[PDB]
Amino acid sequence: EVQLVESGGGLVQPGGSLRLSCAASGFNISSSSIHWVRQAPGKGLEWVASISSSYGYTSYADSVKGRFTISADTSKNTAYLQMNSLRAEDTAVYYCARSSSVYWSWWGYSAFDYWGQGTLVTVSSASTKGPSVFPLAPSSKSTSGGTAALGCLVKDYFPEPVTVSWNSGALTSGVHTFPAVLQSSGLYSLSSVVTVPSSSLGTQTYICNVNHKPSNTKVDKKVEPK
Amino acid sequence: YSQTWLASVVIIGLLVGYINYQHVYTLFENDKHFSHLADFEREMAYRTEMGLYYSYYKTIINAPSFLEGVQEITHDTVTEHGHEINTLNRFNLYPEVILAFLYRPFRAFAKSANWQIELCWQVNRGELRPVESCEGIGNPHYFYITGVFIVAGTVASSIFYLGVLVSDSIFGGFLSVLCFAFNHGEATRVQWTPPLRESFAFPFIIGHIAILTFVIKYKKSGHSMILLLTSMAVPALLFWQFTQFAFFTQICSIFLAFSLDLIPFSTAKTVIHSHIISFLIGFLLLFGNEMMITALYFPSILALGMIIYISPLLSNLKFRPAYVLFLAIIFASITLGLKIGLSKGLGIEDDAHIFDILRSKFTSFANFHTRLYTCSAEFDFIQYSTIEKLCGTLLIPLALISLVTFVFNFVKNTNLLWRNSEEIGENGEILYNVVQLCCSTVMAFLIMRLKLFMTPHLCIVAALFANSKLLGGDRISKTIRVSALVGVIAILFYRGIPNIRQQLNVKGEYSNPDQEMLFDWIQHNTKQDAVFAGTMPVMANVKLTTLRPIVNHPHYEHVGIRERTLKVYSMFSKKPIAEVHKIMKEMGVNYFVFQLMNCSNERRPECVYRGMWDEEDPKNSGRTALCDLWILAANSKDNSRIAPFKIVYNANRNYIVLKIL
Amino acid sequence: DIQMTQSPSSLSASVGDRVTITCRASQSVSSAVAWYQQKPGKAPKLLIYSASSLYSGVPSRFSGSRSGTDFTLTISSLQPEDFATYYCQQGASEPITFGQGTKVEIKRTVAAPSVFIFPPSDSQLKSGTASVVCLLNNFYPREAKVQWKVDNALQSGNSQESVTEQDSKDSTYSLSSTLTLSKADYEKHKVYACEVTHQGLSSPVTKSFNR
Amino acid sequence: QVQLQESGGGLVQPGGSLRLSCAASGRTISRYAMSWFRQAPGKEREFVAVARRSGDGAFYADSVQGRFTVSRDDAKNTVYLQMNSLKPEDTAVYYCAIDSDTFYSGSYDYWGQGTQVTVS
Ligand SMILES: CC(C)=CCC/C(C)=C/CC/C(C)=C/CC/C(C)=C\CC[C@H](C)CCOP(=O)(O)O[C@@H]1O[C@H](CO)[C@@H](O)[C@H](O)[C@@H]1O
Repeated sequence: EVQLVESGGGLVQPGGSLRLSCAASGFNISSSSIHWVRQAPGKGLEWVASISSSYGYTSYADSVKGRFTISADTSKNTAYLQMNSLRAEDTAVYYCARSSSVYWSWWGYSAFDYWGQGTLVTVSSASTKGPSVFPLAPSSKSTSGGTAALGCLVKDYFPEPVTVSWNSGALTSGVHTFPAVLQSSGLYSLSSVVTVPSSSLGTQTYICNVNHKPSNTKVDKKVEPK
Repeated sequence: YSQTWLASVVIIGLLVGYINYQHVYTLFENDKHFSHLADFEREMAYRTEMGLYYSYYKTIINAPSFLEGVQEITHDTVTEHGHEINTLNRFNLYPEVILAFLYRPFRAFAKSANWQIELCWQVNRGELRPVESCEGIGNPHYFYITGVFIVAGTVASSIFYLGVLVSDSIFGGFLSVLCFAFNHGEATRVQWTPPLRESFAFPFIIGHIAILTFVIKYKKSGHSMILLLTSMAVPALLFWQFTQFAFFTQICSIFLAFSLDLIPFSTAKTVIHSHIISFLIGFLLLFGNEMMITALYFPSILALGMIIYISPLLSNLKFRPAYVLFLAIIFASITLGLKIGLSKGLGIEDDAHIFDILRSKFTSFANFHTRLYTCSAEFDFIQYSTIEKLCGTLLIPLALISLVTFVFNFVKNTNLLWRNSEEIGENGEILYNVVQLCCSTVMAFLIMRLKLFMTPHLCIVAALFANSKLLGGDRISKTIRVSALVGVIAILFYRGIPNIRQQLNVKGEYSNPDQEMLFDWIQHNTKQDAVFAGTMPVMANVKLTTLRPIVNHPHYEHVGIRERTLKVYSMFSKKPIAEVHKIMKEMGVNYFVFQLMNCSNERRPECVYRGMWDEEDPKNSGRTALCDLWILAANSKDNSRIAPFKIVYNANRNYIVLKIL
Repeated sequence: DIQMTQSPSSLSASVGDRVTITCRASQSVSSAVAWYQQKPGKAPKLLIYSASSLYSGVPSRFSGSRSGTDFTLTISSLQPEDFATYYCQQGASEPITFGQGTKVEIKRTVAAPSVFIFPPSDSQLKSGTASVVCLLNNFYPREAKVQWKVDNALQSGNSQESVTEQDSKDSTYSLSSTLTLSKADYEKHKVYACEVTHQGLSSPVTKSFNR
Repeated sequence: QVQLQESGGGLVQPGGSLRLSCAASGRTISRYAMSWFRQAPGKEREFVAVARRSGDGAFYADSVQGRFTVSRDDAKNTVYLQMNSLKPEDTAVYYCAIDSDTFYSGSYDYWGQGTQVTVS
């Protein structure tokens, strides 16, 4: 069946270059146009570039004009985007979409009916490092004997994938994880807070285990009531 | 200031028009000296077809009444002996009819009122008999010439106004009329040749262009604009038949603007309705001429009207190249199909001479008619001397700079691939005039003589250098823009003053006595109903003065006379005497007048009668050329070898008159 | 060069309720508009093309309309799986422009936020800087507010905000505010306050602690 | 610069319905939001309902869901509340509160005299 598959993403130092591929299975390319679309983290969709391979027509977004080059070869039924001088604002998920050929546009392009699965590209001059975990015990002056919340804060880790669990996941009620936030120094910081029950927070020293596959870190911190 | 600008523009337009009229009239006086010529010597001054066109004016004014004179013109039986022809729609004698109509009542009123509009005195020519040369408005020649020059003095006004429109500042109008003034010699020739048809028609053509640019620029429409466009499209069509092919290259320019979304719907509808109405009136007034149809001007009107009316059905089209290509295909297909559906269809057989002399320029196809027209030095390619002269005054470099500026601006301020049908692209008159200049330039480069169209558009485009929107904007500042617009004007005067000097320091020759003596012999020793045949240049002069019926004239393209010219010029071929005598007797002529240098072979070969009569008469090749017989008969003063022909007239071995037995 | 503007930047409705999202084009793209929906973490999927023509295979409860340059997407019988972000596209020019987006969430009764304040841990005093956190849980609707001040001191450019997606159980929200100060500035006034203003709470809730 | 006046009042009875209105003078309502609060002994400063600008969606408190309806008129610049199936545990003072924040953060400063009602 017809499908688009993206590959070639990853991590690039700012100002570097990256070439990412879109392979089409099923429909033969050069019978249609293919476009690239950007989803920046937390933003909307943005259009990047377009190529019609029959007679080699390419179009670019004024933002990326002069930095990106879209080129398709019908031999392997693939399209390539070569993007150079990547800035820090080019970190995003890139999608490959299929539309009608420009020569048969005639009343405008058709809607993008088939999309790729998306490839993530991150432009960051920072290196990769393990996270630092700190505890957070409930204040003794508030919610004394009532609602009790215990937290674990993870800071200065890279890259994004980092999983926080409590007592090997046995605790699931009132456990909330917050999306990581990228701050000035270039490292992410998030938190995991669990609404501990009453009765002196269960008189149990909870364990927060943080797993970071890129750094292969399995730090387990112990949090106990103040 | 909103009104002081308009008043100044109008006043300057009128003043430049008057100055141009005075300049042409002065150049004409210097060239010919009508001041001290007898009324029969000015007629001799009018050369080959200028004499054919003025003789009908003379016929109408001399006739007992306007109606009887016009009836004699429409039922003319002496221009082409053997047929009754309509010379009004055949030669386009509407200027002569109008001028004669105005002259007869004017002279009648002046004579009775005791007004002395004509004053003249005896002038002594010396050896020849003294004559009487008359001057004043009441003189027929000055009435005709004043009409022609009054009409042709408004070309300067039209060019000034077009410069002001296409640039939107007076400095542009000044640039355009100053480019016209310094290239006056290469832009017009009315000062030598008043009676020619283009002298009457071109002013109206360029006035129509001006009104069209005004209508396009301001998005005008309505019935008033239709009246304005028709009042200039009708007279230009009644005068100069080739007006039509001008108005076809105008339509091809409007289409190419409409297809770029630069002209609204209602404005385009006004334009095409005015064209339709003007064509209907011009076809009616020209006695249903069949050459009107099967031209490219009727099919063009219909094709453009169809494209304009199927425009709203194509609103949803967004890809501009497809839209432009579809409209172009429709336009070209309709024009070609309609033209061939009447020429080759209903059986109108439009003359194919214009395509016959174009296919000879690039191909080896010769034909007698093409060599007769191509070797004229006036239907040849534009000479490099003209290009060098136009580049010398800086009219081509300036126009080229303006054209490049316009193209860069147009490309950088438009969406080339994608079109919106709800918005008008702006700057439509400038693109109309640029495309007009590019159709005028190709015509002028192929057939010289058609630079009367080329040069005034070069001036109008050069006026585009004063457009603040182009070549800058609000960043240039007023002081800098004005400072560089007087520098250009000062460098135009530097290289343009000598042109005016060399144009005002030229004087013409004092005719030749041979033709007058020949006409004296014709008048004294020939009966009033004799029929003359000879070379085309001399026939129109024999008809204008001596009032003799003739069998061939210089305006020969129309059917039934394109075949008499080959019979007439067979005398210069290698046919036997018997063949030529039978031909001449069958045509019913009595005398054959020609010149001894017509039979003089080298010049450029295949551009002399001897060479021409060897490419389409190979059977007769190897026979003694008839011209040798003529020269020996003239020298020996005996009608021995030429059996039935007599050398009735032979003076100073220039003009020879043979008599048909 | 042509901008698409979606009106309801955030829409909240429950199952079985009619929903309408509107898109406005500055220019006059005739009918080349399309509507997509995206669920978090997955690529978009075409719903409507040409502003009226339902794409094959999608549920028939979606409808499109056009009037002038105002385009409309309508959902009649809202269902649990119809909770995503809806995007508007124009394809009548070269720079293909999308819409800013619309998010449709689950409507529910207003819930009073619960706030807590936590100071830096023991290890925060050895790294040279420490971070204070304000945790808010179980509040509706989406929009809220959190403020940081030390001894009635304004703040700007130092607060880090994290917001979680709508809870799948009670359809609530949680926020976390972080304020980090260096050791040199950590030894300042020992009293730190955290104020939160919520539409469901007329009086802002303030939590203070001593250093 | 602005003020709010609440109509209604009187002694309500079980099984009845309430038709109250709050009128704003000196300021508009379409630009800003509008909220409805209750003040009662033991549990006061309790949120009741909120409407934002025109009817794009109104939020009701958990304990007041299904018995409150709120509408707004710009021409009269008023907010009308309709209540049905009154219960004896609604004895309090109603306040029609206007926020000074355009972002809907809940910046309420003016309360007004409200309308005090008791059951039984
Ligand atoms: C691509 C672009 C961007 C532009 C240009 C493309 C284009 C439109 C091209 C083609 C132009 C063209 C070569 C046209 C026809 C001109 C012609 C070949 C012949 C008529 C000669 C004069 C102009 C009138 C002559 O007519 P006129 O009334 O002035 O005088 C009498 O013409 C009779 C013969 O036509 C004679 O029988 C008689 O002796 C007189 O000479």
